[PDB]
Amino acid sequence: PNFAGTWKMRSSENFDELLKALGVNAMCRKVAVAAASKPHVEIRQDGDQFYIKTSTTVRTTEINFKVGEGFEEETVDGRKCRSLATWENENKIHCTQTLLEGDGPKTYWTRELANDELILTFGADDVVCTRIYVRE
Amino acid sequence: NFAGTWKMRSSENFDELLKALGVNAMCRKVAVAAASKPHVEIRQDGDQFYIKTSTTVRTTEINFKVGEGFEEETVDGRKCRSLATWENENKIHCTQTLLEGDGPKTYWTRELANDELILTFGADDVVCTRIYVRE
Ligand SMILES: CC1(C)CCC(C)(C)c2nc(C#Cc3ccc(C(=O)O)cc3)cnc21
Repeated sequence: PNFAGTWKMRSSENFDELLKALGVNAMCRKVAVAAASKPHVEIRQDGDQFYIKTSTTVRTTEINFKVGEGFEEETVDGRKCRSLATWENENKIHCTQTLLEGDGPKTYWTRELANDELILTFGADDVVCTRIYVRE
Repeated sequence: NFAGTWKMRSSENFDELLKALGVNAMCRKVAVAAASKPHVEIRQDGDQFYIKTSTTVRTTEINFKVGEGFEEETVDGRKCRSLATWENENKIHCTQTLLEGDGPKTYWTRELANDELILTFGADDVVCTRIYVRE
């Protein structure tokens, strides 16, 4: 059971389309595609408490949060937001994001276990990027 | 003479410079990595310069004569008019003037020192330094 373990991305869908929906410029988008191709995720779960390490070739980001408690993070394009995760059900976290400064697209992420795969989705207005992870 | 083939030996404050230029975190991470291993070809004939800079998925070919305006982009890709002048016999200073919008004052310099090529970028108070050696 559980979200915890080491994950390798098996597939990604609609990354470029999501970034365009976020108002990321063409040059950054074009380049950013290659670099994000093969991320490794380490997740620690203790009930509603999470530590998530996301490693690329270029960078590691580490965040902690609790399901049920407001916290702070960045959007996929690195803009500051307040976040709130709840369990949609036993195997799925939905996390709403609200920008701290100004206006921009409505963003969210979700994480889901299905068939012992981790399905990460990012939303930006009507667009949805889907990243599918398997245990390594 | 600046002419020849150059590889980067070291880079300092690139991330800090991009932050000064209002580049957000994801694009910063990307830009630094992509710029991590540039290959530079310079041809120099007196005041006339060609600078070819090759990164992962970008080549810029920059032509200018010392004393005449030319078009280029800022390090973060905003439209500018540029002007190169000799600060001294081994240093080009290049003033940049933004065409579209308002933003930080930007410049670059290139300098020969102990047969190394030293590229400097400014964005208001921040300074990025990249050091090239002949490859
Ligand atoms: C607009 C944004 C964020 C996104 C697009 C890319 C192309 C990733 C980008 N690249 C740079 C750079 C550079 C650079 C500096 C110096 C040298 C050198 O001559 O050593 C080469 C490349 C900046 N910003 C971006």
